[PDB]
Amino acid sequence: AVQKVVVHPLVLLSVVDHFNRIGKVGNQKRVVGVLLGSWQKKVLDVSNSFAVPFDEDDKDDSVWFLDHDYLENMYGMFKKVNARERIVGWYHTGPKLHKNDIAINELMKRYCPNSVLVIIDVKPKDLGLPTEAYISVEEVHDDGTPTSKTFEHVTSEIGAEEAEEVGVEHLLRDIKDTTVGTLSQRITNQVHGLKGLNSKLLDIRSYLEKVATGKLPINHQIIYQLQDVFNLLPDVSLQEFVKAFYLKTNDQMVVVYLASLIRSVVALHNLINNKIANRDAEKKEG
Amino acid sequence: EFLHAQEEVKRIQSIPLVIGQFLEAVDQNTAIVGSTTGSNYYVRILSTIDRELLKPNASVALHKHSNALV
Amino acid sequence: LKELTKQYEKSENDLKALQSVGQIVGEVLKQLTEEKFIVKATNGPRYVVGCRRQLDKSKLKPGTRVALDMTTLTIMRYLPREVDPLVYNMSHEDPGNV
Amino acid sequence: TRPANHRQLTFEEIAKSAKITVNEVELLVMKALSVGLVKGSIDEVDKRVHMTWVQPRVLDLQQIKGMKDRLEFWCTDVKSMEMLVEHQAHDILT
Amino acid sequence: ATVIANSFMHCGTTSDQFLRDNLEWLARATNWAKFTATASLGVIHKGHEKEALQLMATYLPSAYQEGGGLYALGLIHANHGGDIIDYLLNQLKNASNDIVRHGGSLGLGLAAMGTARQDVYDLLKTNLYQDDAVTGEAAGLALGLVMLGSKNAQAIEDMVGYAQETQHEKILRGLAVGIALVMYGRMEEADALIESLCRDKDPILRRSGMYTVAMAYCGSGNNKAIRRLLHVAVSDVNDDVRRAAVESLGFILFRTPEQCPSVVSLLSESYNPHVRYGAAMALGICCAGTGNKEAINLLEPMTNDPVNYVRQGALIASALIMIQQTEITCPKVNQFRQLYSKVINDKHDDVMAKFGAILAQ
Amino acid sequence: MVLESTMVCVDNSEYMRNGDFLPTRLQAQQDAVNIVCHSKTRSNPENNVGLITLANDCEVLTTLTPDTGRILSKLHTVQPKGKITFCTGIRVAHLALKHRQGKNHKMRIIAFVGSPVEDNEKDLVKLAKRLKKEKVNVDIINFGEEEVNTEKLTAFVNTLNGKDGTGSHLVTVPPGPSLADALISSPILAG
Amino acid sequence: LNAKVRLLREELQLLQEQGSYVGEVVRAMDKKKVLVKVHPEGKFVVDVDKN
Amino acid sequence: APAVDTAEQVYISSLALLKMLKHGRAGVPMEVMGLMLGEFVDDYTVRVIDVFAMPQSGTGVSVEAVDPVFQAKMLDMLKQTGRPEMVVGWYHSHPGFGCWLSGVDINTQQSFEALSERAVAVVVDPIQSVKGKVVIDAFRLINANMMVLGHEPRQTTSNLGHLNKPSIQALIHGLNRHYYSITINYRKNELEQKMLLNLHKKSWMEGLTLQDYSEHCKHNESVVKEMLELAKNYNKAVEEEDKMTPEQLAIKNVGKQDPKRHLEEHVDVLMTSNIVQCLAAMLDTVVFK
Ligand SMILES: [Zn+2]
Repeated sequence: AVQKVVVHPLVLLSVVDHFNRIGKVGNQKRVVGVLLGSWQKKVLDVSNSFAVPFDEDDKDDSVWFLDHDYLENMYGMFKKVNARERIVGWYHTGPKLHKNDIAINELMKRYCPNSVLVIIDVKPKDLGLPTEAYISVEEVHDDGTPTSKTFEHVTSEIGAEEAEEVGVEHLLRDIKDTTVGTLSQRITNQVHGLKGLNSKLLDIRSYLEKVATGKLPINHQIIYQLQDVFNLLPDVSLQEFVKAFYLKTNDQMVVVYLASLIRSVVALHNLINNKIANRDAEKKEG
Repeated sequence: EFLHAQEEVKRIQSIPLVIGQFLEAVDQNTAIVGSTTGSNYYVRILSTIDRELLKPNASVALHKHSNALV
Repeated sequence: LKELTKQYEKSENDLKALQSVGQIVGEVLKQLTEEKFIVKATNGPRYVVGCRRQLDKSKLKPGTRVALDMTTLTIMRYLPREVDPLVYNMSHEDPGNV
Repeated sequence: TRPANHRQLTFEEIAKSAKITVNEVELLVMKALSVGLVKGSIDEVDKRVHMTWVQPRVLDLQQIKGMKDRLEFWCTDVKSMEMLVEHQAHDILT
Repeated sequence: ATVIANSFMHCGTTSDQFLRDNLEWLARATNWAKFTATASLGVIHKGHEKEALQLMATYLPSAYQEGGGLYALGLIHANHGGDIIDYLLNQLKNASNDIVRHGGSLGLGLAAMGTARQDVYDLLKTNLYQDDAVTGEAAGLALGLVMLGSKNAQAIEDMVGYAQETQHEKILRGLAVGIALVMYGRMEEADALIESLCRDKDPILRRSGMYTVAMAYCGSGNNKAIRRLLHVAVSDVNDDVRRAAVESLGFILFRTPEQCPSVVSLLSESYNPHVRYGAAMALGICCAGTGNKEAINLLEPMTNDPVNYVRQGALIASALIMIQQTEITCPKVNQFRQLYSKVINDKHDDVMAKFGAILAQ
Repeated sequence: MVLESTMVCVDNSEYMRNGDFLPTRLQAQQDAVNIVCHSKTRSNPENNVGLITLANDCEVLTTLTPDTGRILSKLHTVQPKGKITFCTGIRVAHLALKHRQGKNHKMRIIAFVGSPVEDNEKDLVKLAKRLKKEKVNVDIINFGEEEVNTEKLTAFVNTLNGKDGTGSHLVTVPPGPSLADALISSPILAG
Repeated sequence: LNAKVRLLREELQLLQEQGSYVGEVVRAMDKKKVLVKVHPEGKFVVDVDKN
Repeated sequence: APAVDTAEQVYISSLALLKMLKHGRAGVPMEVMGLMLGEFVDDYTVRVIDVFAMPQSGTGVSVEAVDPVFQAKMLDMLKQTGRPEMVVGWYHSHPGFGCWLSGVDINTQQSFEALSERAVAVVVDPIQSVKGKVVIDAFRLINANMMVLGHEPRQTTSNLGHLNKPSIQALIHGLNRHYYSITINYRKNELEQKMLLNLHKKSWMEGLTLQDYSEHCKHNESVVKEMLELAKNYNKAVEEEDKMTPEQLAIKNVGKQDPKRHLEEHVDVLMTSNIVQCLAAMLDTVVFK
């Protein structure tokens, strides 16, 4: 198991390039490539990637071609350029997995047994996290259900090593937000959080509707986990907490009040100092 | 810009940083610190730094490449 | 083919080896904060350096040898105390077993 | 079956459901909480067993239908408070 | 600069004694500057008319030089080509598809400025569709000028459609102004290019959107537009658009030179020197010929500005407003003149400051 | 000499394991490809041949390559442990063919049909129709137990290139003791 | 605020310029040359700025 | 006489800069090099889209380091994926040395220029370009036969002094004397900035987490204590109000001290931390039951 697949900025900026390379002329769906990177305790580091000629057909959803020699030869070159990278998985920008993913993943299992596919939604630019990392597991589904290939999910997180970090920071250099936050940006951080929590809760509702209307299979698992989240709610109405909330809300207001007063006396002092300044210069003009 | 400006200045005190001794002072925002490397360098003084902690033996830190009192 | 394989695999490690760089061996001498130290190269300036994330904050106590990166100047791993017969003290004179 | 908020369970209600005398509802919860089927706490002055769950159960169409209807309410409130913040702080929101 | 400086000092005067007198030095400039010199002759014979057609061929009968003469011919018959257009149309078509085409389109565009003539416009388009970089920068302007104030729906759709479909930034630079003049003076009529362009990511088109505010709202200091335009000069990031923001004010406030020396009085000290530059050019265009002495005093401290291009615009902006005014009329005119002399005669100023100095003279 | 890329499709299904041919079917395919792959490179040194297994999946074991060593070496451990799917095999062979590194070589495909093909007659003809439009010549040769000269297969070759077509042969090998000699006599030297 | 940023932005630029050596001037040598002794290295016949 | 107008730009794609910086820091103690893939869109613009590292070799950064077999094959394989670009130049790092070309580098540049008169050469110091600044100057040999005419042979243009001024740490290693710099401008476009913005982007969960109250109360208590001592000085600093040229008093006591800078500066921190924390507290009380 891979606890995390940290996708470095360079990969998602080559995939974007890879999507543009083709889609610009050969209008096509997902662009497939290989993902190189160094291993860690359990967190797979994605540090680079390259494209692999990939052609598919909407018919039979298994007439594809992921070149072997191009994949083999490319990596033959890259291990020369840098030797800390081993093939570790593949990437496709088609937002929704295909029926061809399992079979192709079996191929990339021929180059790295613990192969993780990272879906980069190059086209969308939205709430965030444009990478979704998947593994391959074949289990008996403990709870008495057919076996199958399936793609298990692995937590994805986007990070940066020092070198790319310097390039990225300059690369934006026109839309970066101040790190301090300030009251303006902190609040926007919350209207943003509220929008997400609603958005995540709405994806949950649609699925629950789907299972409710039958259109989807009752997982029987992860379904009650959502029931776990439904019991972990706070129940604020409790009196003993209601008292304890006013105390801390009151504990803070007396600091914003002291903060407010200091900013006021300073304000008046600054007007009195200024009223003297222009007045004194007023008389001194004569 | 001001917040970026302060952040950019705050970036100057990033690590790594060579260590040198505050030999003397020439004037406001400048110094005659002498690096641990073995050579004494006429460097600049970061404003945020306090001119009251620059005692004339102070083991101050100098920017690694630009070699300025930071 | 079996003989070629074991040597070839060792050669592949050597190709990685050519890539690997050296670490400027040094000693720590103070801990200003949780992310800053004052490290001295064996014959080198005293660079203010941090410690790699996968390092023990503690283990690096004054006197703890480290081998910082040659460009970042960030410590990358502790090392045992140097041992040499540079000692001027009879202490090493084993009594011998009598 | 609790209404969630009233997660406490009066000794009488537990003893009546299982037709077990009040002296042993005290130990029944003692077990069920011992294996790991609950993460609550037991009171005796009032003898209401405060309940907090970490052991979920399999679901059902009606259970899921019911579980989704509650969640539609939850997103309704989460949406309402979002509007009451974005609208309120439009000038500062920047 | 000196080749362009004298053009002013003899614009519409036919007194090219200086170029005739100093001849070897005139040849010390080669390549493009040869194109300016050949053009400089045209401005000197500004408003010469019938004698010019032979006149141009006599002095300057070299791809650059011939390209310059054809551009030079247009300046003489500027706004009034009449017959010269037909010759220019024929000559532009028969060209090396190089600088000569660049000068050719600019000359033809200048000659039939506002004629809206379809025949000229079709040829100008073909050169633009040639996509020869240097050709574009002139075909674009020539395309705009010929369609000046025509609101031609085909031209605006066509002109822009090239913008987000062409490399060769240079071709955009002509097209940026080129589609700017197509909306000259409508003042409400489109107001869509002003909003559509200002949203495009390509910074060159944005500038063309900002300029289109200037050419489409010239004179009537619409407080709505001036708020639309100052905004971009304070918030937008691509500095070039910022300059075309602050500078573009002047065109729309030029009918009331009183307000304008106050609006930019604080823009003109902004942290990015580009916005400072826009202040000077804004002050210059704003105050066409008035010796306001209020716009001037704003440019007085600027002329010492550390940046080189901020200084350059400062002198040009000062010189632009201080034209035909004696020390009695404005009490700084004689003060700046020795400053222009000092900047030019200095040796350790950047060439860019000097270019303002020479042009200012 | 005819510049052509031979994308040989070798069967590896389970039925490919029963040796109606003397030693075994696989060696027959393994011997057969030895000649077809060698036949093409000898005919033209600029040629290239790749192989696609066709059972249980459409694996592309060796992409289109000129060097015959890789094709031969990859043949080994072909492990005939699947079920043939000829509906998709030709497509993947053609779709991989479309990635011809050189764009000049003519198209020629050799399919090793050695198992009963469970494909709708309509589907096979439509696959043939797509091949006709894109000008690819494919040769079909049958091995081991199978409905002799399957009507579905035979219709495939006929519509492959008819009306005085190139004649991409449906060379039917005589079941029973016979080497690739039949496979080499007719198809290999003339396809 | 502008005047404050200008101070901060200017200090960022000036603060990237490499610090200068300090060496004892052994003796003047002409009018545009002055022998100096940089601390770690040896003699140097340097020029002099125009200021 | 053609001329590289100073307006001429070497457009560096958002991909190249990260990849060129990555290679440089990959072998930072030594010097790395690779060919850059781009197009000569016209005279006044040299556009570089992708870069591919040429494997480090003992030769260093020299013509010999350019392995013809590696480059011919790599180009051939990048043509299939959809990048049929032409070799537009070469780049090599300079571990801390600066953005200049040494004698040996010049000989390389002259070779590349042999194939096309516009093959731009860049640098990329992975040690200096350690913060927001990226030290990467582009360079094209100024053929020595043009000493009769004007070096940096530019023409009508005005972006020569913009975006840079001749750097001193390079002017000494031969500039406007054998190598001239070409303005470097990055072709970042939307759909690429958005994907890079995710580098440090937080998430939905962030902004609703309430901090922790144990260290929040300690922090609130800590800052209020520190501001208190700063009020004591504010009283002493004001209640002094010494009038011996007070305008001079306000300038002889400037050390970033009591009056305001260590004053409400803390008020903003103290008040921002509480307001955000409180607003998060009340939002959670509404959203979560
Ligand atoms: Zn070099």
